[PDB]
Amino acid sequence: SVLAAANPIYGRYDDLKSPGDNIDFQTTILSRFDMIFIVKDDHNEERDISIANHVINIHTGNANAMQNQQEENGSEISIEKMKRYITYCRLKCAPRLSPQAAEKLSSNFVTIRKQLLINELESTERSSIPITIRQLEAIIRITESLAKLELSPIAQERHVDEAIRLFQASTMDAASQDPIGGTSLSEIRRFEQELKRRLPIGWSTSYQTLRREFVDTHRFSQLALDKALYALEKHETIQLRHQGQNIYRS
Amino acid sequence: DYYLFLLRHSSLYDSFYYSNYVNAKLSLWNENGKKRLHKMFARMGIPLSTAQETWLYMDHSIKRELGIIFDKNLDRYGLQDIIRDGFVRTLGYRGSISASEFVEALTALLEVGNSAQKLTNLRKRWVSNFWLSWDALDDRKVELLNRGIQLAQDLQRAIFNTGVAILEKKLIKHLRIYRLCVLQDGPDLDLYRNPLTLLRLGNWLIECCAESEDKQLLPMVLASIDENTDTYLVAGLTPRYPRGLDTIHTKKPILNNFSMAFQQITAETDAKVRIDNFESSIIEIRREDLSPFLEKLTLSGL
Repeated sequence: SVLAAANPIYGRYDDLKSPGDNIDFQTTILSRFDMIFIVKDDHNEERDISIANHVINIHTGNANAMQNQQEENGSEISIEKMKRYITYCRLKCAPRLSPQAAEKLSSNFVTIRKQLLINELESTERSSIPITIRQLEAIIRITESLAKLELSPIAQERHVDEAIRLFQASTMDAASQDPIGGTSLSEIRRFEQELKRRLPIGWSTSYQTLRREFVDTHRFSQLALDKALYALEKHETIQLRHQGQNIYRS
Repeated sequence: DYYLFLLRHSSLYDSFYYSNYVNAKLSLWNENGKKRLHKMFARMGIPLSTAQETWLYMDHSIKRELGIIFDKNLDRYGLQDIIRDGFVRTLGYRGSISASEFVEALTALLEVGNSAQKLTNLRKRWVSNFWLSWDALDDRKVELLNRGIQLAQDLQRAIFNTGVAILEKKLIKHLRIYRLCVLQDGPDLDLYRNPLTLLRLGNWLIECCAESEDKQLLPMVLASIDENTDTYLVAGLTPRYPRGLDTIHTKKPILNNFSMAFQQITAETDAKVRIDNFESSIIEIRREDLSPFLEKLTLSGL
């Protein structure tokens, strides 16, 4: 098995720049990999406070006691026992799938393929991270490993859900991570002008009415929904409440 | 036999290094102590690589000659009070053991093994450890004695590591009547919730204090902290004469008035203490209540 740690160009990921010119790897090499994790750095000062706490604790004056308690309460096990357990599990068991899991995997694969196509036809360049049959094999092997962990001679929905969750995390963090990379913008400024004039601060309107009006006009549904959700993403004038029915202008 | 920490189960170098009497006599917590120890080893003639081997595999000829070597060398450093006569028990081909080693193993096994709710849990694990030590007595079990020996080694190492830090930081405050020291912060504080471990630490400290040029015999008060309960565990310790002293100045052993002082202060003021130990010289006190209490103990007749 291959485990690789790599840095992007320009050091930091630089989300402002497109993903296509942030990763220098070709399409062939990434396809062989099947879990790619984009580890971004963030500043919110609460995770920072916690991390500073953990580091100063893990300083050798303190952690040498605390970790010992993890071997006294039975919360964590020693390294060599884990080594023996993994070799025993590798030698002993080799699970198998079930037809319901096969159907669920098929439907999930069709869904992610459709989503990739819908992103590509919008961005009109090839995706820098591909989705192919090797990824289906990847999810199958992840499920197999999950079942192998508990020595169960069969894999069921409990492991399939976890495998799909991990795959969705590792694909939404990287592939569908802002696929647009930031009619052009002319309709955007026209759109923002009218709702500001027509809709004052404090009230709300139905989504269906807005969609009807701006599909009747030249804006149409494809442009309005993205514009509406980015005005939401601006997160300074418009808020959503009560499911997707209420458009609240804070 | 000699006043040596696990002589027949640890290397001779570590035995001298951890022995409390040699520590007190030669101040091994700083560099000059180690230099004098190395000088002693060289003048004896044992190599530093040889002296760091297990007692079983260490050389037979010098094992035989150890008595004469000690007799001829220890006089210059004045450690001849380390040699005594003891008891050894041998069972067939199993090996050899001595009373001091066996009791140290038992003590360590008692120490380590395996608000109100936590206190009850501690007091019940103490009983569990006592029963484990009891079961360790019989001759059909030795895996409950090897573990005790290795745990004794570990506990003595931890006690030495904390004592060197105490004497380095000079936390021992010399009041007018009694010395005082408090372990506010440091490493491995969770171990010292045990009264016997605290007494072991205090015994080493009082030995070190006695083995100095000071000519004042003052009672010592030692305190700890467990952040889970936010309470201070306090034990009073009496002074001790140097071991190599004549019997004429041994008319009466030094008494302990700390229990009486504690009970009197608790009777005259409403402190938040809990005096329930069978040893009446050990009490539990509150963090906010410690300092005024101490003041009272200072101002009271001892």
